[PDB]
Amino acid sequence: SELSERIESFVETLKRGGRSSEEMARETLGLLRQIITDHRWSNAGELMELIRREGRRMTAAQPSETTVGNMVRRVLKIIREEYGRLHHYAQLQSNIIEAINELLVELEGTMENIAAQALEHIHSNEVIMTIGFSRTVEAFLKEAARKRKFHVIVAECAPFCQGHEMAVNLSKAGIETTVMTDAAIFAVMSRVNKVIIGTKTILANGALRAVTGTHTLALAAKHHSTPLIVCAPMFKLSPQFPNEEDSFHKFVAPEEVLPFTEGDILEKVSVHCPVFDYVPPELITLFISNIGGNAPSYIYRLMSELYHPDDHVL
Amino acid sequence: DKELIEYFKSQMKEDPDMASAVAAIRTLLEFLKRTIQGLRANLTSAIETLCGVDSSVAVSSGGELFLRFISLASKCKKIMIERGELFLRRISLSRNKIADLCHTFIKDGATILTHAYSRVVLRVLEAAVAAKKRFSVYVTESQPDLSGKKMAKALCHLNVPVTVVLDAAVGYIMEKADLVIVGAEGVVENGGIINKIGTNQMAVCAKAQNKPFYVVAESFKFVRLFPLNQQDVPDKFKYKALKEEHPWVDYTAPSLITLLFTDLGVLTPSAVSDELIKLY
Amino acid sequence: DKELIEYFKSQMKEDPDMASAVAAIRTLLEFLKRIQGLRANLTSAIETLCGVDSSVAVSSGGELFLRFISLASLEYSDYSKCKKIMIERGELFLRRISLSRNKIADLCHTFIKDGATILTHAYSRVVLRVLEAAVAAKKRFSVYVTESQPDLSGKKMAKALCHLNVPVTVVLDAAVGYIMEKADLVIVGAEGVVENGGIINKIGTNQMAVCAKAQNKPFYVVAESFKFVRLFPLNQQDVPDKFKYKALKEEHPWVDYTAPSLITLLFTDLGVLTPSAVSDELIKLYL
Ligand SMILES: O=P(O)(O)OC[C@H]1O[C@](O)(CO)[C@@H](O)[C@@H]1O
Ligand SMILES: O=P(O)(O)OC[C@H]1O[C@](O)(CO)[C@@H](O)[C@@H]1O
Repeated sequence: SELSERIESFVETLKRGGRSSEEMARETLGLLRQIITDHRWSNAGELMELIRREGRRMTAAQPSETTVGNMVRRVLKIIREEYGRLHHYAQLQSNIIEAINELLVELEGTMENIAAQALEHIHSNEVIMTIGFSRTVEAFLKEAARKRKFHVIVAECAPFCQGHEMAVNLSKAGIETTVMTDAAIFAVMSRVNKVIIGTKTILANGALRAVTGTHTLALAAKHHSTPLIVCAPMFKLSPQFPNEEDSFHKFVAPEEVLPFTEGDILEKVSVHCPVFDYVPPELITLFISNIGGNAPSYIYRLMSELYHPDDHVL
Repeated sequence: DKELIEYFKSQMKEDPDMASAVAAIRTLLEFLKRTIQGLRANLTSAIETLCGVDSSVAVSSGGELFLRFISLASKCKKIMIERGELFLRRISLSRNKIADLCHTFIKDGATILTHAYSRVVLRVLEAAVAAKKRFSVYVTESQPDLSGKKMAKALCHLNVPVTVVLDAAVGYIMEKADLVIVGAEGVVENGGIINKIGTNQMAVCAKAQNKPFYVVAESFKFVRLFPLNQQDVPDKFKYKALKEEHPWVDYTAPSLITLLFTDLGVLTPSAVSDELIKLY
Repeated sequence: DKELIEYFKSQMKEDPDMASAVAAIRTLLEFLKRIQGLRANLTSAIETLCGVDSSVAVSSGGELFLRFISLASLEYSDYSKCKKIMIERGELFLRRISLSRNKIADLCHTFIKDGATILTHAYSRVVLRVLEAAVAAKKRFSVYVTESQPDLSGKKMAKALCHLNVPVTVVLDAAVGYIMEKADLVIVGAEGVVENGGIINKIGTNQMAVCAKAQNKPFYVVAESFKFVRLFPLNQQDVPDKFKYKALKEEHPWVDYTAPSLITLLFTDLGVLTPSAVSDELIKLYL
């Protein structure tokens, strides 16, 4: 069928890596909406087994891409809460759809509601320092740049120099930007007033898996007591704790770090190149969500009203 | 009134693996088998006499939850014993849930450091070796009851390399420890724990080297105390009943604790407080 | 070669209050009384004396005496005149460290407030002298002492300190973090002071210090001049197995390294020292 082929198309795109995180969540919702429409299912139990199986294969496709797993769990919570309030229900197939639509308009407004709180956290003559290239943080820095005037230091992330296109994006909007070399984070930390970063994933204890320089960044921010603000919406909120059994690191080709033209020493040197870096929650100051700016120590509560505890493990 | 104490001692006798608070709940519920208006007055005397014979926090905490897990329902004595039997059925599965959540936090080839003796840390390691993880355990021979040696004799049967380190040598072997797993004797309202004497300096050393300090408590150990120092722990709990001080418990601040693996899911220390606010 | 060990044990016997390193100095000095092969004989005496005690103080206290006499040999050389300048210089060195504990007490007893409540580790003949001089200056305080397993030296100290009419409490070895807020200051006696200014004391001193800096209690160390050993540990593994071990599996190290960031001041023989200052003195004690 069209839907099945689109499911393995999504899974193989996840495996190979061929988009932003908000587009990832939007495509996941579109896929799961299709799954609950076009498949035949009698009651909610079979559909939860189906959604669980497909979420298991999309999660096992790329386990470090947790936006798809989060949106699978959000849809599962929606299914078991739109079936709870009706407790084979005929209108249930419609009801979940509407909630999914109410989720999809909760999305596409996540970046605006995070950007609305920019002026409350960025002041005139401020110096902000960021790391990766996250669309949430650039909209945050481009909504605060409409009124106030500040300096932003975009420390590039070294293997995939992606703070380059961030500082190109920010300098087009008139923010006076500085590109760093990622070795100077402790050097320029004395000047920096706030650190605003984005995440790949917010783990359930308030810790976060982010771009590979963010822990080396957060240690400097904690050393100089600079507040580390984290701009990240509620699809990036994953209910997984940082256990050693599950691997959260992603490792890419060493050609990003040590090129293939080095030659014979590549048979002896072990080059690694991870792309994600665990930041423990005691180095964090705030999470600017789409629903506010609450502390890391509140994140567990945001788990309980987003994901059911039976849906943590799929 | 007197048969209660000997029956509680019996419930110790036929199974030592069953926790002290669970023994208190069992003898309390069997006392409830034997006017029902103001029956909280009868059971409060039972709680006071049960905390008389055992000074531990869990006996005066788990028994307090059973004083109110039956009082959340407010003849009514039958629904009381039914809901209490459900309470006992759902705390016989506490250690298994804790083990299932916590053994995934031990890396393969790790080297944990534990404290005196606890049926929960022992169960966490028993589930971790049943998941084909391999590690080594450092256990402190905790003075004065020497229960570190009891744990290491109870854990050598699991074919784990266990070392009965000195009680003073925690700061020495803390750098040879990947993570610290202790079993709380009570979890106070701010998320910190009340545990066998020496747990505090295990934590303070651990945070000095950023070793994760994991606590594996249970749901009934959530007590409503809020200590601010080691003074604020009551003398009911500290003193079990050449000048010597000799407490038996001390308070560990919630900043020193990385995570609690309680019965009701993995919690940050800050996540403990509303889990006490919900029970009120 | 064997009578050396017997004489060292005798100096332990008829003088228990005398330090282990001073006993090593005395027996090695008598061995000196019995050109450049004599330096090799004294080095063999160091090896045989450290082989039977294994404290940091013995292999440091005797090792300064290998240098306090060889410094005079840099000035002049002889065959028997050098031996006599060696014995009149070693006697000066030995009688200049018989006054060490009194100098440490005079410097350190002014750091105890009236009505204070100190915390001390196992048993130090220097901490005992600091408190003995502090009660002789009409200060009154409380002493918390850890029993400090395995040899229970804390009970020996509290029995040796109850005669001073001081309220002394033999706290449990695990309960440092408990009573640590009941302590105004921490006084410990180092068994050796390493090159960064940190100390090597009986096991459990480290977690006494780590708790101290956790509550900003001042952690005072009362060592002596001959305990300045030239080691530079970076962790507890870097302490040699010579010093850690005197001999369901037991581990039992007997010493552990305390980082110099945890130490507030050292009350050595040669004045009150910042932990940084120790390093300079070590350079001066080895050029
Ligand atoms: O055996 P339990 O119920 O886990 O008790 C945990 C704690 O209580 C003690 O057994 C007594 O304090 C401690 O040794 C232990 O850390
Ligand atoms: O003061 P003393 O007797 O020379 O030794 C000081 C330290 O060495 C020990 O006696 C043994 O390590 C410790 O008890 C003491 O802290």
